[PDB]
Amino acid sequence: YTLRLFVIAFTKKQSNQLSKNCYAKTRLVKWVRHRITNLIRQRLSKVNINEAVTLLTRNILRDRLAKRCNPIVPLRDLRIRKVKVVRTPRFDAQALLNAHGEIP
Amino acid sequence: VRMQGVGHGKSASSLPFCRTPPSWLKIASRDVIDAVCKLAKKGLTPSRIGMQLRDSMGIAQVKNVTGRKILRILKHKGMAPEIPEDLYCLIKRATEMRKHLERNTKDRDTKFRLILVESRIHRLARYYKRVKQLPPTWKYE
RNA sequence: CAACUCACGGCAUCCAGGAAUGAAGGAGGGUAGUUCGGGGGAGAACGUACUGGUGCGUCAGAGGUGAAAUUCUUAGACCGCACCAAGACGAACUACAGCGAAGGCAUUCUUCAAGGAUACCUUCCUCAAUCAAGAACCAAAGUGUGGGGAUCGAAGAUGAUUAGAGACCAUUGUAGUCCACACUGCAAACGAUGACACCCAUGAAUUGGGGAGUUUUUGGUCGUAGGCGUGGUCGGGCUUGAUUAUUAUUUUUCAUCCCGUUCCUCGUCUCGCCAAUGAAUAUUAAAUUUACGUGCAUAUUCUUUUUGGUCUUCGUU
Repeated sequence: YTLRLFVIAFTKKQSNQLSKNCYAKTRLVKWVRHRITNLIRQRLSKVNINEAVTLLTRNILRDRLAKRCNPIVPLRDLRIRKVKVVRTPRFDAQALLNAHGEIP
Repeated sequence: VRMQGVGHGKSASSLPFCRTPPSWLKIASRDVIDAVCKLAKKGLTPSRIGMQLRDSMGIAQVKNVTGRKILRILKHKGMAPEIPEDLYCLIKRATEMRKHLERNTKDRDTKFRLILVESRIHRLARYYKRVKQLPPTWKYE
């Protein structure tokens, strides 16, 4: 399985800020997107299919992501905007049925 | 205002009112002049030598102690460059841009620039034949 | 030829008597901050949407307008779902914000050369300003050759409205819109404000860079009291450079290459005694400036394993 995880985030004003700009530089931005791609390719590399989806659905990833990110520049939200599948492994009976367990 | 661009800079250096050298220096003339020429042998230009020599040896303005300036020193020892630093710099720059354009023919910005550079070459050259320091047979390309 | 107080003399002899005003709130050139930005070119991917197609369902309307008609349909339109194709474009975020000499420039990553600002006790020492001639660049529309053709669309066609409508409106449609290579130099190309330099009152705001500082020079005895580092002497190793070596005439054969203290010379640091910047009885444009605190903060990885050791299942006692 081979995937795409669209993301999105936004900057956040400091609590004592008196300025009506919140705008970032360029280097700042790029770091975030660097240190995003890396992590989502490091966690999911050694994690299998059914093992993966359970992270995304419950928003486990979002925790580990944002809590790294924040001291690069402050973030207001991070979300996973959309998730998509590209290349699939070929059909199997057992790997399938073993992932549903009992069938009601 | 900038010579053939636009911009106003004011980044600058202002050396002190006193033209006498510090108390704390333990060099004298000899020591200085040595270190100048010595580093010149590497292929440093006057600029680079002076910067190295403030950051290691604490001699700020060479002229104050040695009683003469970097380029004079090197001329007397025959290590001064045949084509002077300032224009040679330009020429080097220009060539690189020309190389780039042999592969990048839809680039426009680069060529606007190249004009400006080549122009500047001329003007400098003409003040190094007004002031004798080049042959009169000098030419760019 | 050497030796040889000092002199004459000989030596493609050397350095110093600062030997050449200053370093413009002019220009140029350096060095640095992974500096700064929808600046420019190239390559690789991404995103929905419009349009077309294929498959799977349903069944009679759908388009369109003020009201209609032109138009498409039981050969299944329109609509719903999945997928594929092709060309163009990059929403919201996007602003009295950024970059570029203008015209102009918004997806992401990689890459190629450039430019501006700031910082400097760096270098050079008037190299500059402006501008007939000449040269380069230049929105959109147009012209040529080849390619592309999804969307919109001059010309044209059909349907309306109107006294008339070859107009606004509806459905279509060629050139064009896109790309490459040549041509053109015609804009409300506008801030309707030519370029360069100086002087000049006020309160908030915004983009980029940099800074936020208070006991020194040590002089004289330089005084080995100590330490550190370098070059010399034996020693160790080294076919070190000349070199027995290399055939075990291996016999070396030495200052030496690489290592090498208790030795001499030199550099520097530590330690030291003394000396150097802190005395008000009255103030004319001031001799010394706030603050210095908050919020966030990686086990941050893959392992192939192989020698034991806990287990298990066959034969046999």
